[PDB]
Amino acid sequence: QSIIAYTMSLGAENSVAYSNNSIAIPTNFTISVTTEILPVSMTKTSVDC
Amino acid sequence: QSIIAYTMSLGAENSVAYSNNSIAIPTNFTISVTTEILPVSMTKTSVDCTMYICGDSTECSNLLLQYGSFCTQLNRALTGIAVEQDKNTQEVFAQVKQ
Amino acid sequence: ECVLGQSKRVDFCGKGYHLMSFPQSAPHGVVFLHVTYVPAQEKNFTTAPAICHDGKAHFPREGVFVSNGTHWFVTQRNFYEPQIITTDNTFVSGNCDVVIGIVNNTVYDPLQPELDSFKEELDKYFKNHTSP
Amino acid sequence: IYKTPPIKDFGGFNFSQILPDPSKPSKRSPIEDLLFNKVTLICAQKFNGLNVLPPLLTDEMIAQYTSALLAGTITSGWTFGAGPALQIPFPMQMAYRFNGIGVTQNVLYENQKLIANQFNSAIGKIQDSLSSTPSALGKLQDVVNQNAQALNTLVKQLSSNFGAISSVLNDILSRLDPPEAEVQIDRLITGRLQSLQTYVTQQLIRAAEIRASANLAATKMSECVLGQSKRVDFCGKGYHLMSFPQSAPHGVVFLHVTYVPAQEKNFTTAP
Amino acid sequence: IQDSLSSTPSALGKLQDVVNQNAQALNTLVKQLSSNFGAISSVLNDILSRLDPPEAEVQIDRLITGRLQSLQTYVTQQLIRAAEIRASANLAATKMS
Amino acid sequence: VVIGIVNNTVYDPLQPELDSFKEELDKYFKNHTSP
Ligand SMILES: *[C@@H]1O[C@H](CO)[C@@H](O[C@@H]2O[C@H](CO)[C@@H](O[C@@H]3O[C@H](CO)[C@@H](O)[C@H](O)[C@@H]3O)[C@H](O)[C@H]2NC(C)=O)[C@H](O)[C@H]1NC(C)=O
Ligand SMILES: *[C@@H]1O[C@H](CO)[C@@H](O[C@@H]2O[C@H](CO)[C@@H](O[C@@H]3O[C@H](CO)[C@@H](O)[C@H](O)[C@@H]3O)[C@H](O)[C@H]2NC(C)=O)[C@H](O)[C@H]1NC(C)=O
Ligand SMILES: *[C@@H]1O[C@H](CO)[C@@H](O[C@@H]2O[C@H](CO)[C@@H](O[C@@H]3O[C@H](CO)[C@@H](O)[C@H](O)[C@@H]3O)[C@H](O)[C@H]2NC(C)=O)[C@H](O)[C@H]1NC(C)=O
Ligand SMILES: *[C@@H]1O[C@H](CO)[C@@H](O[C@@H]2O[C@H](CO)[C@@H](O[C@@H]3O[C@H](CO)[C@@H](O)[C@H](O)[C@@H]3O)[C@H](O)[C@H]2NC(C)=O)[C@H](O)[C@H]1NC(C)=O
Ligand SMILES: *[C@@H]1O[C@H](CO)[C@@H](O[C@@H]2O[C@H](CO)[C@@H](O[C@@H]3O[C@H](CO)[C@@H](O)[C@H](O)[C@@H]3O)[C@H](O)[C@H]2NC(C)=O)[C@H](O)[C@H]1NC(C)=O
Ligand SMILES: *[C@@H]1O[C@H](CO)[C@@H](O[C@@H]2O[C@H](CO)[C@@H](O[C@@H]3O[C@H](CO)[C@@H](O)[C@H](O)[C@@H]3O)[C@H](O)[C@H]2NC(C)=O)[C@H](O)[C@H]1NC(C)=O
Ligand SMILES: *[C@@H]1O[C@H](CO)[C@@H](O[C@@H]2O[C@H](CO)[C@@H](O)[C@H](O)[C@H]2NC(C)=O)[C@H](O)[C@H]1NC(C)=O
Ligand SMILES: *[C@@H]1O[C@H](CO)[C@@H](O[C@@H]2O[C@H](CO)[C@@H](O)[C@H](O)[C@H]2NC(C)=O)[C@H](O)[C@H]1NC(C)=O
Ligand SMILES: *[C@@H]1O[C@H](CO)[C@@H](O[C@@H]2O[C@H](CO)[C@@H](O)[C@H](O)[C@H]2NC(C)=O)[C@H](O)[C@H]1NC(C)=O
Ligand SMILES: *[C@@H]1O[C@H](CO)[C@@H](O[C@@H]2O[C@H](CO)[C@@H](O)[C@H](O)[C@H]2NC(C)=O)[C@H](O)[C@H]1NC(C)=O
Ligand SMILES: *[C@@H]1O[C@H](CO)[C@@H](O[C@@H]2O[C@H](CO)[C@@H](O)[C@H](O)[C@H]2NC(C)=O)[C@H](O)[C@H]1NC(C)=O
Repeated sequence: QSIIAYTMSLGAENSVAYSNNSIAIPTNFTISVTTEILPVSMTKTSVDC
Repeated sequence: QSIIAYTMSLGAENSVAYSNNSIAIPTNFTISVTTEILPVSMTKTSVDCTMYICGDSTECSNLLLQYGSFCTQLNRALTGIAVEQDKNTQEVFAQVKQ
Repeated sequence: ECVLGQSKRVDFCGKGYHLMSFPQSAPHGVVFLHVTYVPAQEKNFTTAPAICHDGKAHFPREGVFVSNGTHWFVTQRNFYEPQIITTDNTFVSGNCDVVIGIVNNTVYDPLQPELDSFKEELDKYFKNHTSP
Repeated sequence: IYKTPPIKDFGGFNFSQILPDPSKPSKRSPIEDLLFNKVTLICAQKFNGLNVLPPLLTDEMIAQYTSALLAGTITSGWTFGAGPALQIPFPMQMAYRFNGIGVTQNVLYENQKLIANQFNSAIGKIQDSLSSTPSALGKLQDVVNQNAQALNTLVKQLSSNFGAISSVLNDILSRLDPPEAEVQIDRLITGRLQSLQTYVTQQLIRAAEIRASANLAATKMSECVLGQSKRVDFCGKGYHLMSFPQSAPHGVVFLHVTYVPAQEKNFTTAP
Repeated sequence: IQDSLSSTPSALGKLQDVVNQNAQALNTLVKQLSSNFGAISSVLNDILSRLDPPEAEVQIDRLITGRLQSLQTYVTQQLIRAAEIRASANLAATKMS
Repeated sequence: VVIGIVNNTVYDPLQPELDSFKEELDKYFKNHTSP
């Protein structure tokens, strides 16, 4: 185990085949549930000089 | 040639013909391209406290300690800004996964 | 919102109706190129809210009734392309005594010529078949 | 700039309450007039460097702009935003709006008189609604009150002495010799500079807040008046139909005309 | 979803800092009370009882200036953070609606 | 005028119904030939 430095990755390359006479259509689907968090209020305060 | 001060004009007045049994329809069309420009990031920055106010001296190194921890306070805010810039550009240009 | 999809919000992806867009980088900035669609030269016509033929009224499924002065047709809103007023273009609802400003004309069923031709063929067959 | 036609027949719809009044000496409508009447020590500010610079766009110009927008909306629907203005009778425009909601347009043609009467009565109510409560426009009086209070606080805080012998520097100048006074003037200068720093910071923050509000108002104007928005509870409450803008001192007022079902009957269903 | 909220602790980080930073700021204020601000000693009662009153006014003025400056700094910080939170809350309300 | 069109017959749903009706009518005509 050690610490390592490197140029980070941009992602995974995935080329897509393109043509002037062909199309792609799905056949199955799936349902997903995602979570997102939003702050709303901060703590009140008051000072006596 | 000289300079003139006058009252504003909002443009060319153009009324429209209105009736209860007539409309207008276009037959031809045009395709256009419009440019928009938006800022994203500002240059990161960092500042040293003692070396700026009294760099390369010794009496100031004694005097400043009396006042408090301003030099520790400022760097936290500047660090927050520095991280925020990276967060901004990551948010803008990383909407795609492959 | 203006790149990965097509947005209906007005002026949010360029003036006019929105079609698509492209991004471009710039020093500490982004430049968007919005490709959009705008209506060109126009001509005016004479309209009518509805039409009544058999005591009942017809309303367009999509589009509007138009008339150059002699006959009536159905048109898409943003492109002039007159079409003969058939059955499929309109739907009926109620009689024509309620709508204010209705106008008179005929409606031509697209399938009536088919059945009429079949009836004509039946008449021809009867004429041929009477003799034997 | 678009101009309303001299004739005002719109198939039973009445717009007198919002169009400009040629009779009044000012070119403004009644609602704008009530709002202008609704919203409302100085000779020390102009004697201590404090000043107010008059705005560029005078309010008559704003009224002209709003009248142009209203006339365009009335006589063009929404195509005057996307491109060339194309006229269309008002009844068919409302039919297209009802079709956009999701209700077939015949329902408008059958019940035109009812909808026209409801429209006129609903607009008639709002004049009384504004004239009754005096706290409706608090969001507009708030900014003026806060700005005046802050500036007056500055000119009041000018009075302190910041530890010097006297609160007015002319006293020290005419009371001691220079090389001793150069000590007392320093404290006054430092304190007053601190006061200016704080005031400017407060003003910057408030200006940022107002800019955010102005951008929201611009988006609302673009996406409500110039067209029709499917976003829920953005252009009014309920199902959105159309909108009308009006001016007001350092503000803007929106009247969203919206649609909502009233009576319900239940039945047995089958998928 | 349950597993995620029971496994990834940092997923709630956006709701943690809004607390922690707050506390940190306030704590700094209290520590600024221990500062000297260029006087004889930070304890007010000490110099109050250890000197005659024709010149201690200078010491008191020093302390007053320093403490008001620090407290004003804290107020400005709170104002800016409150503006940011207001923007976030408006976005959340729109997303809800 | 369109680019890339391809050849195929378009099925007309009314055509089989009219074919059945025509065949039934011609059956009835063949029945009526005797009288
Ligand atoms: C579309 O994708 C779904 C999700 O994979 C497919 O449903 C899945 O179908 C498989 C095979 O029919 C199921 O596996 C079976 O599980 C039962 C136990 O319930 C087991 O006894 C069988 O031997 C087999 O392993 C799988 O459970 C099921 N998914 C779920 C969530 O129930 C679906 O078939 C796909 N549709 C098409 C048209 O391909
Ligand atoms: C809709 O608008 C377009 C754009 O104006 C029209 O296309 C234009 O058609 C005219 C006449 O065919 C073209 O004029 C020609 O110009 C060439 C030189 O470029 C000249 O040598 C020819 O003798 C002729 O004058 C014009 O170029 C063409 N516009 C473009 C951009 O190619 C179109 O006809 C309009 N259609 C309708 C239905 O309104
Ligand atoms: C308004 O629209 C109507 C409908 O298109 C126009 O009437 C049409 O006019 C054309 C040209 O005059 C007719 O076509 C010609 O018909 C004659 C029949 O004598 C034939 O010999 C020609 O070879 C050619 O086909 C067309 O029949 C006629 N429409 C109908 C239903 O009869 C009318 O001209 C338009 N008016 C205006 C001011 O735009
Ligand atoms: C559209 O076509 C209809 C025919 O379906 C036209 O209706 C005709 O209207 C006239 C005058 O309104 C009728 O003459 C008078 O009608 C009244 C009753 O409305 C009757 O009491 C009088 O004795 C006299 O007959 C005419 O009879 C009527 N035709 C039919 C067949 O009922 C209509 O005028 C056309 N134009 C529109 C609706 O703009
Ligand atoms: C849908 O709702 C509207 C609005 O309430 C209904 O129209 C209103 O119906 C009431 C009674 O049913 C009317 O009140 C009566 O008005 C007459 C004068 O017109 C008055 O003499 C009576 O004493 C009573 O106050 C009300 O006027 C009427 N609204 C309008 C604009 O005429 C409508 O009936 C409802 N639709 C259905 C199918 O029930
Ligand atoms: C779809 O089918 C049509 C015909 O049903 C094809 O059009 C025909 O294309 C051929 C060329 O491959 C040509 O046929 C020739 O016609 C001339 C007369 O012009 C004749 O002398 C030759 O012996 C030969 O039959 C002609 O361009 C055209 N003919 C017709 C009647 O349309 C079309 O190419 C087919 N397209 C596809 C994608 O299958
Ligand atoms: C189309 O709209 C115009 C209104 O712009 C109608 O009237 C024309 O108005 C312009 C200017 O107001 C005049 O220069 C034209 O001479 C007018 N037209 C005529 C025929 O006099 C015009 O009538 C409308 N088109 C139709 C077919 O009614
Ligand atoms: C459109 O407006 C015109 C002008 O107001 C109307 O024409 C007149 O309508 C009244 C009552 O409908 C008749 O008494 C007049 O005789 C009409 N004028 C002429 C010259 O005949 C027209 O009816 C309106 N059309 C619609 C659909 O509202
Ligand atoms: C639109 O509504 C206004 C408001 O009532 C109408 O103004 C009335 O005008 C008549 C004269 O025609 C006066 O006697 C009334 O006192 C006015 N009402 C007021 C002042 O509240 C106006 O006539 C209406 N316009 C249409 C076309 O119906
Ligand atoms: C149809 O709707 C009515 C009300 O609009 C329902 O009436 C309910 O009746 C029960 C029993 O008296 C009450 O406890 C409820 O409070 C009533 N509903 C309301 C909204 O007050 C009725 O049950 C519904 N029936 C069907 C078949 O949908
Ligand atoms: C689509 O691409 C294909 C492949 O390049 C082409 O289709 C045919 O290409 C052959 C040459 O290989 C030509 O002889 C045919 O005429 C082409 N058919 C058609 C219908 O064009 C062509 O480049 C493209 N086809 C299009 C655009 O229709």
